[PDB]
Amino acid sequence: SGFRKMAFPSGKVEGCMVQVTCGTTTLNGLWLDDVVYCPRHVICTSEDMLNPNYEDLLIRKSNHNFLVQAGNVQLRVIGHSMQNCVLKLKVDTANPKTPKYKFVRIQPGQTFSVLACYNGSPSGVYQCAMRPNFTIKGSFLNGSCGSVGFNIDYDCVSFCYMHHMELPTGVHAGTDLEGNFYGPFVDRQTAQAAGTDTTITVNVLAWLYAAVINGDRWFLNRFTTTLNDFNLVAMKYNYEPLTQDHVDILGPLSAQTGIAVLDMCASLKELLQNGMNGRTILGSALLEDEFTPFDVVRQCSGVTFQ
Amino acid sequence: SGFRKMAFPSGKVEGCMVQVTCGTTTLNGLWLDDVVYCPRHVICTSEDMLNPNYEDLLIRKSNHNFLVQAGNVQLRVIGHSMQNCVLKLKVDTANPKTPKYKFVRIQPGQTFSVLACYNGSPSGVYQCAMRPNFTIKGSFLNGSCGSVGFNIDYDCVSFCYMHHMELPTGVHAGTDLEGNFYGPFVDRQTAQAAGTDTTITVNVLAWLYAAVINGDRWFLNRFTTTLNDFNLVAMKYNYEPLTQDHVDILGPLSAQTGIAVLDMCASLKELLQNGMNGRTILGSALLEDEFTPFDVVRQCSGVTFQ
Repeated sequence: SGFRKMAFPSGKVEGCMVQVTCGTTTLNGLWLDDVVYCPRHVICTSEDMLNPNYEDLLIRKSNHNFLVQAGNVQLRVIGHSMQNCVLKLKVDTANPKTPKYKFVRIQPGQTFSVLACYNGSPSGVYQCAMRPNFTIKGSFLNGSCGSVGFNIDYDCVSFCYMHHMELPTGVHAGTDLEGNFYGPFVDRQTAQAAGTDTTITVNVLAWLYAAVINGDRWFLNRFTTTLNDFNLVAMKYNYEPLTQDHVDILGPLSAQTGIAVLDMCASLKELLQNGMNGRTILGSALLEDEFTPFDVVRQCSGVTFQ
Repeated sequence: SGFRKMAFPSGKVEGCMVQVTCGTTTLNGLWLDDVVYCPRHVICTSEDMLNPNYEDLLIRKSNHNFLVQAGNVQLRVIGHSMQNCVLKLKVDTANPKTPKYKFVRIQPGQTFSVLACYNGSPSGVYQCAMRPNFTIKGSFLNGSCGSVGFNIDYDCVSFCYMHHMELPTGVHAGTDLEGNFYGPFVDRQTAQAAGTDTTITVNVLAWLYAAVINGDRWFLNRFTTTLNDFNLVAMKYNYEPLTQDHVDILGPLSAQTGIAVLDMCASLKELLQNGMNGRTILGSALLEDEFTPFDVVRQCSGVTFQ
C-alpha cells in the first residue's frame, strides 16, 4: 500500500546523456544510435539568445566546433543538422547503450519522468505532468538544457520532451524530440506568455481513485451529478472539462473500486466548492493532478519494466 | 529554478536487482559482487510469517531451494547465510554491473531514493525520508520486499535500506544492508507499534531556505527568536528539537540567502502557531520535511554523479 509520485527507473536514459559544447556554451545531449540530439541554442552565446538567427548562426558553425563528451570519452561530430529546434549531431560511433526507443509527442495532461542533467551527467529524476498550457513545472538550473523527459513501456523508452528554456516566470518549456515546441514558445530570450494553466481533471479523478484504493474514503459524498453539471463547476475552478473519453479511460478504476465515474465527479465537485477543510488526501492538502489514470493503475498493480 | 522531490538516478541500482524465489514466495534481491542480499522471510510461507522460527526454517532450506533470477538468466546459489534479518545468498557469478558501493546505516531524518521492484524488475523510483520513528511512508505492493533505498555519492552508491514489511497501519519497515531493522520492528506478521512520528525540523528549515532561493519569501517574518524558545514551540507541534549541530548544518544556506538560522526559525515558529492560511510554499500547502539541508544545496547547486 501507499502512494508516491514515482518516476520511471532512469538507467536506460542515463547511458544516453552526453555533454555538448559549442563555443562557450555547454548543455546536455541525447545520444541515440549515432545521432546526438540537443537544443539548437547550444550554438548561441548569451547575446545571441536575445535575437538569434539560427540558420545564420548554424552556418557560422562547423562539425569541428561541436565537442560531444560522454564521461571521459570524446565523440567526433561527422555531421550536423537542424530539425526545427533540435540539432542533430551525427557522431562517428553509435551509442552501445542505445535502448529500444520511440519518439512521441505527448498530449497536455500526460505525465513523464525527467532526468535532470548538468554537463551531460545525471543529477536526479522526477515525475511531472505536461501542463495544459504546454509548460512543465520542473527543476532546471543553468546548464540543464537538453535534459529529456521519457516514459518507459516495458522494454521501450518513449522520449517525449527535451528541455530548452526557463521562461522569465520560472516555468519550463521545451520540445518533443523532433524539435517542435510544446506550446507557443520559441527558443529566444524574450518575454513569452504561457496560457492560463488549468488543472487536469481526469488526473485528479484518477488520484481520487488511488486514494480510495489506499483507504482514504472520507470524500466519498452523499451526492451524484451529471457530466454537463460537473463541467459547469469545473470550468469555474479552472479545471479542464471532462469528456466521455475521460470517463471511458477511468472505467477500470471505477470497476476496481465499485464507484461510478460520475459518482467520483460528485465527490470532486464537492471538494472544489467547499475545499478540503484542513484535511488531507494521500498526504496532500491540495488536489493532485500529476497522476494519469494509467499511472494509478500502474502503481496500484505494480507493473514492471526491463 | 524550481524545486522538485528529486530521486537519485537509479541506473547503478537497477542492474543489481534480482528475483529471489524460495518455495512459493518470490521477492527482490540485491546482487552485489557475488552475494545476493534479500529479506530472510523469503523462506517463509504465509503461515510461517505469523510466528517464524528463522533458524529452524532456514535449516530446512538448502542451497538448491533458492532460485535467483536476473532477467532470463539464472544464478546458482553456492552458499547461504543469515545476517540478522538478511539472507546472504552466495551465487557462483559476480554481478558484472556491481557499482562502487557502501553499506550505510542512516539516521532518522535522512533522505534516500527507493527503487521499487517486483519480481526483480524495477517499476519506479522515488525519494523519501527515514521518519524519526524509523518507518518510511513508501509505495510497496506485495512482492516488493527486498527493494532497496540508496544514496549516490558521485561514483559511490550508498545502500541504506532494504524493504521488509508493511505494518498493519500501512507504513513500511525494513533494515540496513547488514540486516538490522531500523526501529523496534521484527520480521513477523504481528501487530507492531511505531513510535510517535515527528516532523524533521532541520529539513523543514532547509526547505524554507529552498523556498527563499526560489523566490517564495512571504513567510519571512518581522520576528526573531532563540533556540530555546523555538524548541519550546516545536515540541508542541510534534517537531523534533533543533540543536546547534542543526544550526551548523544550515550554515551555508544561511550564508547564501543572508538569513540567519534563528531568523528562519522565527518564521517557521510563526508558520506553526498560525498556519499557512490557504497559501502555499513551493507548491505545497503543508510544510515539507523530506529535504535535508544537503538535498537543498545539491539541487540548488546542481551537483551531478557518475
